[PDB]
Formats: sequence, structure tokens, C-alpha cells
Amino acid sequence: SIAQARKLVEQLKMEANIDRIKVSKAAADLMAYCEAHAKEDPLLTPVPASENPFREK
Amino acid sequence: KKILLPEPSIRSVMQKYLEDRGEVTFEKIFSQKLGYLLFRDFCLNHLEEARPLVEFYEEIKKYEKLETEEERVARSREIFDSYIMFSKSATEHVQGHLGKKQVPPDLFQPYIEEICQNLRGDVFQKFIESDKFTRFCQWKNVELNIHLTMNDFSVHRIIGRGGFGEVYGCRKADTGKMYAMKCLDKKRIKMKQGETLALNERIMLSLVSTGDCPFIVCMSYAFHTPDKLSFILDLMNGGDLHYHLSQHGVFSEADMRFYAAEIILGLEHMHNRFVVYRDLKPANILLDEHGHVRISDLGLACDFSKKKPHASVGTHGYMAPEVLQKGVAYDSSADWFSLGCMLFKLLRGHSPFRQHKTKDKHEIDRMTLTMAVELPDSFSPELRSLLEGLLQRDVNRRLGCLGRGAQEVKESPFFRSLDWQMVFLQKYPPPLIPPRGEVNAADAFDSDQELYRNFPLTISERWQQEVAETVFDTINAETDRLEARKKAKNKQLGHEEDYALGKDCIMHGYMSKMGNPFLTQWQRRYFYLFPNRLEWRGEGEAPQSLLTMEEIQSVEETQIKERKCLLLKIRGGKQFILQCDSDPELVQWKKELRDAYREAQQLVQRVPKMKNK
Amino acid sequence: SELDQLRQEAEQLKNQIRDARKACADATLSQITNNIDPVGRIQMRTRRTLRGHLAKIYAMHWGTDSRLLVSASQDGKLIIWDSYTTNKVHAIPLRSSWVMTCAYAPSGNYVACGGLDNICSIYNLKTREGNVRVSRELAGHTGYLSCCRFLDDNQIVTSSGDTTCALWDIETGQQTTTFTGHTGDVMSLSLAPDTRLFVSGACDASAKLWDVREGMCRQTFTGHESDINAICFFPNGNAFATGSDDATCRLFDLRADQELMTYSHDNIICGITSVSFSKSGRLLLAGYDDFNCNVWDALKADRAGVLAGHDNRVSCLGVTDDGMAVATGSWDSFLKIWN
Ligand SMILES: O=C(NCc1ccccn1)c1cc([C@@H]2CCNC[C@H]2COc2ccc3c(c2)OCO3)ccc1F
Ligand SMILES: [Mg+2]
Repeated sequence: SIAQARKLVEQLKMEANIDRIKVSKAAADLMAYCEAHAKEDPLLTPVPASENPFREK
Repeated sequence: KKILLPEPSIRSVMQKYLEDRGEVTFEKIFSQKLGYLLFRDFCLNHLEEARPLVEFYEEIKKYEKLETEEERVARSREIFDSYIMFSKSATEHVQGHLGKKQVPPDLFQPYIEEICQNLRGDVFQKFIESDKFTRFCQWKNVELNIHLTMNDFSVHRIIGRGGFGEVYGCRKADTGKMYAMKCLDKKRIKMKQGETLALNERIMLSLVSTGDCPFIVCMSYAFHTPDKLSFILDLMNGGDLHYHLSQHGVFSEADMRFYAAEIILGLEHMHNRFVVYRDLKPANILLDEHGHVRISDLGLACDFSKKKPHASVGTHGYMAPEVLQKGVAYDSSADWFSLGCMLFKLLRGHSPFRQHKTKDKHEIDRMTLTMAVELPDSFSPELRSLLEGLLQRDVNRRLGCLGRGAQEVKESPFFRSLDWQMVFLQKYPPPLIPPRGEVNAADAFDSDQELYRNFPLTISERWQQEVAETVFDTINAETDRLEARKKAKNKQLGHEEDYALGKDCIMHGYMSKMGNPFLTQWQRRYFYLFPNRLEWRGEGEAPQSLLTMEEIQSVEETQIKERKCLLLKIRGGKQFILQCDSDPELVQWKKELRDAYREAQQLVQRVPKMKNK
Repeated sequence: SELDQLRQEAEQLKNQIRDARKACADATLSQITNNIDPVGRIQMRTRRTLRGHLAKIYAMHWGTDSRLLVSASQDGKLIIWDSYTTNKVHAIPLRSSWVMTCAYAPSGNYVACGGLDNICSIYNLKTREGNVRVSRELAGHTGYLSCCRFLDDNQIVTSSGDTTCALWDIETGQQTTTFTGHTGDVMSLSLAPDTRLFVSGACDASAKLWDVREGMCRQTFTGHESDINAICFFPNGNAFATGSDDATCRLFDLRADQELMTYSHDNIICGITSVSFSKSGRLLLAGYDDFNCNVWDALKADRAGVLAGHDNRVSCLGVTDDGMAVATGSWDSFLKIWN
């Protein structure tokens, strides 16, 4: 297992060298997307029986 | 009555049943009558390259039965110069025989192994793939599900009578073959205390009953009932030689020669399978209706393949010295002495050692032990040598006990005239044709149920020739139309039946489920067993119902009335009961379900997505 | 020595990672959303009870037309349904009975699937004949295929029990690229919307992230006490959810590179089998082994409702590309469409 650890150090080296934003911000971009696209999300916004392929026709 | 072949879907289960036992090889299928025939049908017609080779094998096979030399001399040259005549030193073995004007039956026998070597492989793979192999599986299923009762035979006239029962003549309904039926009484056997003898006869019959021997009363089936035991034997409606001797009086030398010749090969047969007959006496030889003979009543016979017997069993007239003495073991030697006593009685009307019509058993034995062969001077030179040879009290000298067995007797001057190929071929005329309508042709002078538990039995080689001679080619035709109609019915309708193909199907075929657990109402369906589930469909559809390997908790047998069922206890504690159409399908479904449900539960445990916790 | 240096230099890195993780942990998503309005009491009703499969359902997937869905069963089939009619467009009996996963190409042309067969098989539905054929049988893996996904009709991505994933050229039929890292059986995978990255979740209790064209892992995510049965991308290609055997779901973020939320309850003891996001991101739907599916508020982590239709275990699920519907397949053998 000479290569097994040498791969893991090379690999974790890769996983460390990335520019990381923060949880308040990321949480807000998730919330920003949710809120933004919430109009077009049928499961939140009860769309009427006309709009729904699975209600009547 | 008639035989109903199961449908060609039986192939799936039976291909597996027989593959489990090792029986889908050129050797095991070619070796079977019904197997060879289907193989040949294929090569001559439905494969072009194979045409020359099988034709050659058949021209070789025809050649082996040719009776005269002249026929073989011509048919050697015709086979050598023929359009068919691949090998190097095959030609040299035959060119050496042809150059020295010699032509035995086994002349072309070197080509037999080598034609077989070219018929394995490519050609045999093409047979298994062919429709001809399917048909093999259909016949083999019928074989392994035979359960006989009185009702499967048509019982005719009483043709034997003894202290424990009676023999009857009969026909077997489904092929029309004719047979005999021996029927022993259990209540009597209890009072007279002969449970061993009954059971011994059954074992002995099964030893001798293969190789289609013209000279023994062989068995094809055995079975029993609450009061009676029963054997199904070669038909011998002609009476025993104890009646016939007492009718005809004594026999000629040339007449006895015929009986000797046949009995000898009958003995050659038992001896090549290591059986000592023990009770040879006129009352146990028996005539067909051309007058050819066979040996019978094996109840005192013995396997000498393992331990050579010591008991004084036989009949006081006809025992060898070695039999009469306790502490002395014996082999087939006893038969050649018995033959002499019996052949001497055929020539003189009493055992050589039953002097002065005495019942004093004690005296009879000491004459057998001490005194010697008072042969009349009327007996010929070649005959005198024979009986002196057979009646040696010391085995060392007894004819047929020196090394080469029955051929020591065949080479005797007494049989010098004979072409022993013609003898085995029943091609020599018999001396006594029995008359039609003869009473008493084979009479004799006058908890517990556990002992006969395993009594039923069937012989494959016998059931297969029975079929091949009789119903085979017509049933194959009846079935080939029946099948080809329904394949025209599937092709024209635009509906092929291929739900098994191109997947991972293990085994498919019909069985019958009970789906009304209070009611007892049975339903027949086509099952597909896949590695994880037992699917089942009804008439003309894809499958709509199933049971998972996962859900099955045990697979037992239960009896409901006279239905042998599989009882799957299912999670819930509910009971799923299944009934198969035949014994081998019950054995295979019980095996493949256990093997699939254990294999599934073991594997399902190893998969996170599939297991429960 | 050489071993102990390169095993402690790993902890030195894993710490440098775990510090940069905690550096970014200023607030909880739960706090960030503590104020926003509850989703309400989301009661979905069963709309389609899709009977047909004859024993346990294990996987399903929707086509890009938001209507045709493929599903995979213990009964050994793919059924390409039309969810609107409740009707089957194709039943594709399969070469292997042990099917676990299945997929649908974006073009509508091809589908793919696999299972304990260790093969991902491509099916062309645009033959000259007017039926379904097998164009390619993509072989190369060494353990049970547990998920697969087409990027285009020339190329596809696969995950397996052997602890690997891979990209295939379908034309030549060979692995263009291979993806190693995981240490227990891989159970699920999710592609990005741009399709240059994708993610895997496994019985190691971790999830991972890959560049398609480079060929190597970028980021790895832990937290669960037990097997991760399911994974799905957040709609924008910058986060993803998980379902786990410890009785909880969880959300993780790509740029923030860590756990944001845990969805759970003292009453709930059983495990989780599948996750999908609604089209916006707001609902996280998950399937359980107490026979119910629970709708979680993705941001507030409240139990927003109970899809309580099935009479045994819920096993798979999916949301349409147009957001109109949620499909749940169960061990009782029925799919259900809800909204
Ligand atoms: O009781 C019989 N044999 C002795 C025995 C058998 C089993 C157990 C214990 N003891 C017996 C004997 C005969 C006769 C008695 C005289 N010698 C011939 C013998 C057998 O008879 C046969 C008569 C016709 C046959 C045949 C055999 O085989 C084919 O056709 C008939 C029925 C019998 F039950
Ligand atoms: Mg003795």
C-alpha cells in the first residue's frame, strides 16, 4: 500500500485547494433560488384542477 | 389407457432433471434405444455433412447381424468401393482382413469408435439443439412417473400355483405388450413365516433383467397391495418342466441339447451378473409357446458379487455338496451341479441322489455327499463327458468352473454341431411346443405391513424397447402433427411463445396450486422460475401472479387424502400447497425451489437495497 | 516510516479541510430560515395508483418530456409508462432478473438499466423495425450496478457496488473515463444540469463529486451514522440531498462544501430509501420503511406531511422536470403518482 496513501495525499491535496464560500451565503443562494423559482413549483403553490394533468383529463 | 406424451415444454424441467444426474451425453443418450433413433432421424435428413457417416454406421450395423459368410464377403467389397468410402489406419485394419478373405461381425468395429468420434461435437451439439432432443425429454418423463396397480393390467388365466400364491397372465394396457403376473398372499406368508423369501425374489429379478436375455424370466415391473405382493415378468404361458417331464416322460439327447443350450446361455447371463440361482429343478424351468425356455422363481437365488453364501438352501435332490455342508461357501458353481442333477433328471425322471423314491431327507443328503455318478451306458460319448463334467463333487474339476465359464460348456463335443450365434438368435428349432388349453401346467404339490414398504420397481431398458417395438413411431407422428399444427397455429396467429428466451430463466413448466384454503379447489398453471421469484400464468397471456423466494419459510410434503403435495409455509403462517403432474417434476420443483429460495435469501441478505432489518 | 507519514499527513489535510469547513459554519440553515413562512400542511392525495409490476418496485425515473417514466422491479422488467394515461408505452423484459436501477436518455431515444448483472445496457427505441433493440451492452464494471445516467446519445455515466463510477463512449462502446475514490458500496448518483459534474452516495456513509472530462474527484461529504441509500442534485447544480439508514435525511452544499441540515423525529425509527427535490428546491421528499413517505420542509426541517398510502415500504421516487408530480414506488408493488 505505497500508492494507496500517495493517492490519498494527492487526492486530499486536490480536495483542499478549492475556493470555499460560506454557509450563511450558500444558505442564502439556496433560499434565493427557492424563493425565485417558487412560482413555477406546482407542489408548493396549489395549481387548480385545470392546470394539473393528473386531476381531471 | 394409451400413453399421453407431455408437451414439448417438459424439455425445460427434464433437461435439468437429467443434467442433474449426468445423463445428456452422447454415451447416455446414444446408448438408449429411444435416444439412438431420434439421433439418427436428425443426421440422415436435417444435416448434409452427417449423411455419409450415419449411413456408414447403419451399413455397419446391418452388416453385424448378417448370418452367413458369403453375405459379408460381398457387402465388405460393396462398402469398400461405395460412394461413402477420412481415416488412415482404419483402412489398414480392414484391408488386412479383406486381403486374408476374413469377415467377422466385428470386422468394421474399429470404424464404430471412430464414427462415434465424428458424431460427438458439432453434430451432437446440433442434435441437442434440434427438435429431436425435445422429443427424447418427452418420452423420458413418462418413464420416471410409472405407478402401477392391479388396474393397469388386464388379468387373465391362472398359469402357476404355489404355497404362498398364484401366477396370472396379463396384458399391459398402455402399449398392449403381453406379460405374466406372480401374486403372493401376505396373510398366508405370516402364518407360514416366509417374509424373507418374498423379498429376496424381488431383488434377484432386478439383477438379471437387463441386456434383453432370451433365456431368463426377466422382470419389467414390481408392486404390491394391502393383502398381495406382485411381479410383472416375461410371459411364459407354456408350463414348467416338472409338469412336462411328468407328461412327456424323459427326453432325448438332442432334445435335452436344445434345453441345455438355452439354459446354458440363461446361466451365462446370470453368471455375467454374479447371481447363483440355487434352486434349479424342473419345476423352475418354463416354456414360451414356441417352446424356447427361460429360468424362473428366483426366491432362493443370491448375489455372490460380495459375500458367497453358506446356508443349505435349494431342494434336497438338487443341492451341490458345497451347499449342503454348513461352513462351506459357494459361488456360481452350484448352478453347474444343479444343471447336471436337473439334466440327468430330464433324461431319467428322478434326481440322481433320490434313490428308491424315499422321503428320508437325511439319507438323500448323504448320497449327494458320498456316492458317485451311476450313468447309464445308453448315454453317448459326448454326453457322458458333459454330465461327469457337471456332476463333479469337487469344484476344481466341474465343467464351467475352470476359468472361461459358460464357453467351457459351449465348446463341449456335445454341442460341436452348433453355430452359437444361431443359438443365441433362437434360430434352431425347439423340441416341445406346448399344447393350447392346459390346466395345472405350473402348480406345486399343495404392524406387519412395514416389511413391504419399498416394494415397487421399474426397469428402464425394458420399458424403452417395449415402447420402441410398439407405439413409438406412431406416437411420434401423432405428436409431430399435434405439435406442428399448434406451431402453424402460433405462426399464422402472429404469436410466438418465447417468454423464457433471451432472459435468465432457470426452469419453466406446469403445476397445480390450491387457492381456496377452506374449500380445497385446485388450479393448473404454467410456472416460470427465475432466480428471485416463482411467476405463474394462465391461458394465453404473460404472467399476472407470483411468489417470492424471500417470502418462503419452509417447503415440506403433506398428504391430503391421496394427493402428494408440496406445503410451502409462507410468511404470515399461511399455507401455499402445490401439486405436480409427475414424480420427477415434484422432485425437481422441490429441489429447485429450495435451491432458489435459500440461494435468494442468502443473496438478498448481501444487498443493502433488498434486505430488511 | 513511509506509511505513518502519509497516513498522518492525511489527517493534517483532513483537519485543514475540517477547519475550513467550520470556518464557513457561521449560521445554521435552520437559523437562516427560522423566520420564513411555513410551507403549511402539505396534504398530497394519491392521483394515480399504477398497478402492473407483480412484486417489489426498486427504482424509477422520468423522461425529459415530463410524462414518460421508466421503472424497474423485482419482477424483472422495465415498464416505460405514460403517467397521464396510466398506460405502458414499452414493456422491456430484461436479460437479468436482479434489476435494481434504471434510466432514460434526454433525447427520448435511448434508455438504460442494470443490477446484479454488473452491466449497463442501452436500449434504442428508434429502430427501422418500429420496436425496441439493444444498441450497446456497456461492460467493464465488477460489482452490482446501482445507478446510471445518459449525458447525450453518444455518452453515459454509471455507479456500482464495486465502489466506482464511469463515463462511456457508446459509439465505440468503451469507458472513455473512470472514477475511483469510494470505499463501501455506491448506491446512487446524480448528474448536474450542465452535465460536466455529477455525485455519488454510498454505504461508506459519504457522498462524492467529479469532473466528467478531467477524470478525478473534487469533493467528499460525511455526517450520517449509516448507509446512504439516495442522492439528488439541487436544481441549480450547486448542492444535493441524501437519504440514510439512521432514520434521517440530509442536505450538503458544493461551494460551502459541508452539511446544512438534518430531517428527523423521536417517533420515526425506520430508515430512508429515496430523495428528490421539487423543481424549485423547497420541498425535499423522502421514502421510509414504516410504509409512509414524509414531506420535509427543505429549509425549516419540519414534518410538512405524510404520504401514507402504501401498505409496505416505500423504495424509490422522482419529481418531474416540469414540477407537476411526485412518483412513489413501493414494496407493495404499486407505484403512486401524487400531487
Ligand atoms: O409360492 C411360490 N413360490 C415359492 C415362493 C415364492 C415367494 C416366496 C416364498 N416362496 C409360487 C410358485 C409358483 C410355481 C410353482 C411351480 N413352479 C413354477 C412356479 C412359478 O410359476 C410361474 C408360472 C408362470 C410364469 C412364471 C412363473 O413366470 C412367467 O410365467 C407359482 C406361484 C407361486 F406363488
Ligand atoms: Mg455350504
